Amino acid sequence: CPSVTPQLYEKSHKPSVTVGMGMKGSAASTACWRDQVDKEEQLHAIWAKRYDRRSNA
Amino acid sequence: VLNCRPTTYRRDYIPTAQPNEYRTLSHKTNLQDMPPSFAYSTYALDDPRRIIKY
Amino acid sequence: REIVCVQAGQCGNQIGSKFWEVISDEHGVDPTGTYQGDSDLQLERINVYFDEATGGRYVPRSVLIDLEPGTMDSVRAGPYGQIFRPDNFIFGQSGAGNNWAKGHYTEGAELIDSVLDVCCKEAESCDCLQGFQICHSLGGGTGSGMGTLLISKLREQYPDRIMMTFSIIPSPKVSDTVVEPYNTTLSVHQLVENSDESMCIDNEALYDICFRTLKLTTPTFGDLNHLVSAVVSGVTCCLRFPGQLNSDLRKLAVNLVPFPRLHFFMMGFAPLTSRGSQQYRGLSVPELTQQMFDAKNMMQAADPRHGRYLTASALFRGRMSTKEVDEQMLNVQNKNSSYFIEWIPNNIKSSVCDIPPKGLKMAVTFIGNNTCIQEMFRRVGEQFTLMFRRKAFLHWYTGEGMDEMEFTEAESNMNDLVSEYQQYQDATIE
Amino acid sequence: PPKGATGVWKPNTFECTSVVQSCLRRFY
Amino acid sequence: REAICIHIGQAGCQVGNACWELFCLEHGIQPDGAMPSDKTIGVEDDAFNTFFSETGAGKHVPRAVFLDLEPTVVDEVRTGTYRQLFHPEQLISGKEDAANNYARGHYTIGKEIVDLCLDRIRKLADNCTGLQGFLVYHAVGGGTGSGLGALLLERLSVDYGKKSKLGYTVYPSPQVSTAVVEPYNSVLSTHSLLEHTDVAAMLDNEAIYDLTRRNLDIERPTYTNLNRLIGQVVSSLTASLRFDGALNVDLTEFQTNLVPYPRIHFVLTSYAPVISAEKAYHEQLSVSEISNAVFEPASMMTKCDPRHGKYMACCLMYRGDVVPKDVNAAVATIKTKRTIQFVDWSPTGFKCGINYQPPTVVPGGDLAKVQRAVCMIANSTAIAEVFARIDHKFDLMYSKRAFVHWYVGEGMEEGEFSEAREDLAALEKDYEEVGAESADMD
Amino acid sequence: REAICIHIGQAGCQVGNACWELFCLEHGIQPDGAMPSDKTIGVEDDAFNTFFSETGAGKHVPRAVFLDLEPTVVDEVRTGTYRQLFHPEQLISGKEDAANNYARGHYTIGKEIVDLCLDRIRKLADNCTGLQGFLVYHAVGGGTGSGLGALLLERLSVDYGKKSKLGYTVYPSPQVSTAVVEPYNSVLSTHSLLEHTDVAAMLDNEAIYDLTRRNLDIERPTYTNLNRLIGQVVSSLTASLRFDGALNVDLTEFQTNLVPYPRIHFVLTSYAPVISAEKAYHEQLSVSEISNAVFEPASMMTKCDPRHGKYMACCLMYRGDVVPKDVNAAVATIKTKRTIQFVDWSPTGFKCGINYQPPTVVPGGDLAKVQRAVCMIANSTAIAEVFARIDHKFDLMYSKRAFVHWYVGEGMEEGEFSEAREDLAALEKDYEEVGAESADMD
Amino acid sequence: SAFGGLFSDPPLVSTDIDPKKTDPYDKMDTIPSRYLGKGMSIGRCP
Ligand SMILES: Nc1nc2c(ncn2[C@@H]2O[C@H](COP(=O)(O)OP(=O)(O)OP(=O)(O)O)[C@@H](O)[C@H]2O)c(=O)[nH]1
Ligand SMILES: Nc1nc2c(ncn2[C@@H]2O[C@H](COP(=O)(O)OP(=O)(O)OP(=O)(O)O)[C@@H](O)[C@H]2O)c(=O)[nH]1
Ligand SMILES: Nc1nc2c(ncn2[C@@H]2O[C@H](COP(=O)(O)OP(=O)(O)O)[C@@H](O)[C@H]2O)c(=O)[nH]1
Ligand SMILES: [Mg+2]
Ligand SMILES: [Mg+2]
Repeated sequence: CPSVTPQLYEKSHKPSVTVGMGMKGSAASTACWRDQVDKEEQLHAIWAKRYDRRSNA
Repeated sequence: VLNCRPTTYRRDYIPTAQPNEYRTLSHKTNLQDMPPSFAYSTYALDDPRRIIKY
Repeated sequence: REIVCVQAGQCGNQIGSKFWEVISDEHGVDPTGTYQGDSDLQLERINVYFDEATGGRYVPRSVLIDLEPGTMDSVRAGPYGQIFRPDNFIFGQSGAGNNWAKGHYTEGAELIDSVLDVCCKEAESCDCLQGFQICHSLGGGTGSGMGTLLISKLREQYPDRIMMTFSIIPSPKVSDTVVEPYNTTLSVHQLVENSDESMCIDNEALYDICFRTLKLTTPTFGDLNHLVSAVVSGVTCCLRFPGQLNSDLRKLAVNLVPFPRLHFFMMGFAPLTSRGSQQYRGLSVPELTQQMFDAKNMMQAADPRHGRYLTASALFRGRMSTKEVDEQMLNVQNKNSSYFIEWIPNNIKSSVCDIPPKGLKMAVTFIGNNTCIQEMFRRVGEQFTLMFRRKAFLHWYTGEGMDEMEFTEAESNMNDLVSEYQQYQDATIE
Repeated sequence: PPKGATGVWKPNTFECTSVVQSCLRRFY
Repeated sequence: REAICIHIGQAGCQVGNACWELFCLEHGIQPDGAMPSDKTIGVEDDAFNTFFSETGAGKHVPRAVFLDLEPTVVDEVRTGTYRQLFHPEQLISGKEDAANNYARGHYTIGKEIVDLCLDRIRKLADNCTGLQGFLVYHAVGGGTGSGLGALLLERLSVDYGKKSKLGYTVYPSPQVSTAVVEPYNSVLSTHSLLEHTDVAAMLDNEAIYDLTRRNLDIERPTYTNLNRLIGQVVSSLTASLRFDGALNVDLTEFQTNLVPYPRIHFVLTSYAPVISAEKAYHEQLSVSEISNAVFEPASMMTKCDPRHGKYMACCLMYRGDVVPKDVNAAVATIKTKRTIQFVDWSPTGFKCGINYQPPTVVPGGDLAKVQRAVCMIANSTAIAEVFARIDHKFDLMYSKRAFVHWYVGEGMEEGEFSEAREDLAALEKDYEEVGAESADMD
Repeated sequence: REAICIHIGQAGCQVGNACWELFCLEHGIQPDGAMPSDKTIGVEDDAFNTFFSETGAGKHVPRAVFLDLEPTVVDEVRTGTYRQLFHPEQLISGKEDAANNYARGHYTIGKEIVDLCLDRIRKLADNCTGLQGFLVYHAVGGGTGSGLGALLLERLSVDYGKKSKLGYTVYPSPQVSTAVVEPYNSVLSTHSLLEHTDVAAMLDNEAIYDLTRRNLDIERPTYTNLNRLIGQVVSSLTASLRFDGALNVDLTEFQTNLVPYPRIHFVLTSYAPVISAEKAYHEQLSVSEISNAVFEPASMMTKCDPRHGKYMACCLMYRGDVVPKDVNAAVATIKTKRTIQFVDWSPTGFKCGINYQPPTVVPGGDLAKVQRAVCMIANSTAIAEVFARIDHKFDLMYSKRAFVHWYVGEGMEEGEFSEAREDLAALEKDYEEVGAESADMD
Repeated sequence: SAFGGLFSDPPLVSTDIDPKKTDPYDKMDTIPSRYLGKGMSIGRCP
């Protein structure tokens, strides 16, 4: 192998199935990452609405 | 006695369906008076959730 | 899924005229041809029997053929006669003379090309063609000869479709013509090869239905043709209205015929009951099934108690529960178990349709495939052999040109049909 | 007949309805 | 997250009408013109995503196809007030039926329509990001259901591969019957479904009619009642994907827990608080009563008696106000009973699920309102008796080739009957061998 | 900046009417060539300059000539609604038609009218400062379109030299036909078109009829629908010259990127959101769905199947609200598919363009309104099948000299048929050789 | 033909009869080399 680290190079070419945390270039990974960031924003919004009433001031 | 005759689907699942809401209608009925509806949606363009505040 | 009708001979033209009146009434078509109905369910399947003419009009998909125009002038003079397309009336210049060979070989070959041209022209216009429907008597002359000629030609041209025939057959006692056995035997020989399904009616059975069940004081041919139009319009009802368990002519044929030669069936219609009597009848599924198996309501002279049912079908019209139909058909199969062929685990097919015939709250039509029809064929073979052994009237047919071997072949084929019915009647599991 | 497939002429077809259909209003 | 529904033939479309009516009413999907004009839940939540996709303008559309060879039933869906929902491409209808012939559906007519169905399913599958299975509804007694169902599952199994396929199937009742050729179609269908399905749910119409006569008070039931019961069962199984709960269960967990060997995938289904409104106000309905109820044969939706066999696995789904301690007490009481038996090689026979959403009530419906319900799917050797009776009826008819000429005319070799009959005989032998104790002399 | 349009014959003039209707409606020029007198946006942008020149009083006039040998169609333009838009010298008409004879157009009748056409094109080219190509619309099936189109392209190619010439051509459909002598005219046209054209776009009426039946819901289409679709495609290709964008594409870049070898310049064209109003309101139309759409054969406007060949290059033009990251993800997903194949000597098969001006909606049109669209031109070896069927029809007719006496009477040698057929045989062999997988690398 | 009314059925890219030419839904693809591995180990000062 031309790489200094052989294990990383070998693991890179092994095919993968997880399309979760944004790693792929396909459309599914992008859509899922967008869903995750939207969900995080919504959850923070609701929690701030229900506990932190003095944030905007 | 036999003037009204429904079929089973219309009698069970969609009983309140008037004759004016089916695909086949006469050619001399007005269309402007009928409200527009061409899809199914949770809200009727309701302001509580569609508006984004800022 | 459209049916094309052909009406042949006097009996066929009169029954057809009454049939098109009944169908036009059920779909709300005015005698001028204008649609005047009051629900889309009537219009949404009108294509099955009618073609659409410009600006509202409907024309009925039927061909009328006869050798003397007297009947054609009578039907054209009738109350709905105007609806028929003028170019669809075909007639010759000399009568059938009540002779099968002249009607089949001499005037048949002269007219047949124009009827086949019209029937092919009408069939090829359809986007998807279902079977043809033909009404004729088997005892006559032009009905038997030209009907079977046309049946053979349509079977050559459209072998992949279904072929259905409605046929009237001679009573054993009430003959209207002396030479009935020859015409009937030759016609049954032609039909058993060409047809896919054939329905048979005895005028004697209709007379007994009218007198015993309807108690009519002075019945007329309009009543018999109305009973026939009622059963004919009932068989096609699942093709043209919604229902909880749809059915079709091809589905009926595949479930009713165990072997290709066993395609002759008896018919019945249940809510028949005489005027005046305060008893209503037909107000629940047990009443219809009990009347349905009563021999008073069956359209053949043979009685089921002398034979066994291979298969049966019931088509129900009306709003009703499937349990009453299913449990009634199970109870009838269990209680009368000796009359059902044992190597088939369930002999009755049921079907339910939402739209009843006009003026009845509910109705059912019954079709039965029973081996007792073999007694009728034996009767026809006996009368044919009595006449043929003595050359009773053969010179007319031989003068037209028939070889005697056609008569001996048709007799042998009919005798083999009787043998096949008898062997399947007495078969056992062993 | 010109040594062909019989002196019979097959008439044409009028309409050909498709598989998928529209759900917009339809008039008599 | 996503699931795609495929409806085939008459039973599958009629059950589909009830299913989509129920899922719409549970989520709150209504006509866009018809404003609610009343108090509603009013909470923007992702639960619809399992069954709906958004166009961005906020219209909802469902993840379903309707497949039929005769036009009447699909033309009936195109004419109602439910036309506004489905995308018109989803409603596919042919010209003529398969006439109760499996050979006609599989070889002659379904072969023309099958490529449109696969293209539509691909267009649906491209608009998903976590598809976890297909739900299929069909009956194996009819011609198009058997032939096109087999052909479509074969093509799906080659194209989509590992993805799970759960079927809800209406089988021919053991003595109530509607058509003569039902045994031939059911045997030939079962041959294809054995190789190409991950879980098969078993239904018998005679059991659902008996259940509606005994528990509900209906003297004259009709197909709409049976289809509403099926819709409730499907809603209970899919609720685990759509709402919050104490113990969730993903659709892959059913396949991992219920199927011990790859051929042993035919399962029985039952539902507990099937009760009428007049009885509902006379009785409390605690967890232990409904847990005891699900094991009585009067509660089952398939006509088989489990006392003549052994359970291999049970999956119990509880929905509504239930607490895990009561489920544990109920399961320990069931485990004590002597008339409930498990094969000795399956010691931990139960899997539990607990979901908070109670079952919905439909305005024209016949079920009562209840705070909790339980639904069960179980694997048992008793199912071998249903196949033995179908094979005996097939043997009676096939000894004289009673109807074979239709099938031979539509394109099938006579040899195919014997192959299918031997494969179902081998499935019967598998159920005889698997249930035999591996006792060893010592 | 400038482009000159030359319209020849009946199909080319009728398609030109739709094209100029569309270009007027996109810029906002009234049918009489005057800008809206009541509109005061103030930013009198230069975008019209690609297609219009100003006199000085503010009237607009378009950079086009209409050429025909029969008067009827040009008199229809002279008496129609756009009478005042065109300069009367631009509308050139002869006395009698070429009667489906290529020989009549090329040798006998077009030779008198051709010098007026060259004088008008010179008068247009003198009023330009950055001419960058000719757009030509014609059909190769008719006599005047074939003969005068070939003669005029030859003269333009000698006089103007390096300037690019792009042709939009309607080829004879594989089973749809309008005249008996179409194969002879198409072979003789393609012989001249091979040497004197830089890119040739192929159209088949049978494909646009199929597209209008399947995607749109039109039961009885007519030529105006096809001409509006062609006009939309031409507007999409020329949009890159007229409006701002992220990745512009000059007409010379198309020619540089799409043609690998000087004879391999015949390209396929497709358009994505061909959709009806009822389907358009039931579905969202994101970038990945329309990218998957442009590759389905149901979208093409030429009757050929690309699975029997290999793609060499694709040029994808996106117009409307699209973001480059979505284009990159879509193209990588298309490249991943196994039923889409590129020749192994062309590893980087795609060129992209992204423009912000969305497609215009025409008042009487049949397309829905959409926020974005994509148009594709691609080079593929499948086109060799299109030439083989025309050559087979030529061989069938030419074996008996079925109609040659008309051509020989109007002035053409019999040798020209064999020469042209041998040149098309060589073009078929070129497409066989370029598509052969080279095994020298392994 | 099968669709009805069309001149000819359009070819299909998604699916195929031949199992060795059809297009599987679950493409089994490659992970980028960046998001794997450990990375540099960096120490603070106590
Ligand atoms: N539960 C239930 N069973 C049904 C329903 N409709 C039909 N069945 C049963 O299913 C069997 C008939 O199968 P069908 O669905 O009619 O067959 P098909 O799919 O229409 O096949 P074709 O007749 O060729 O069109 C019988 O046992 C019926 O009792 C229904 O709506 N609900
Ligand atoms: N798309 C499209 N094709 C057309 C149109 N008009 C004609 N065609 C096609 O083009 C071919 C006929 O070419 P024409 O334009 O009529 O030939 P021409 O240029 O008039 O030549 P002459 O007959 O000698 O005057 C046929 O294939 C027609 O189908 C049109 O308006 N649109
Ligand atoms: N049911 C019924 N039977 C009829 C009718 N007209 C004639 N028949 C019977 O048909 C047989 C006569 O056949 P016919 O039609 O005269 O033969 P044709 O001379 O060839 O037309 C006899 O049994 C008649 O009773 C009719 O209108 N209705
Ligand atoms: Mg059916
Ligand atoms: Mg011309």
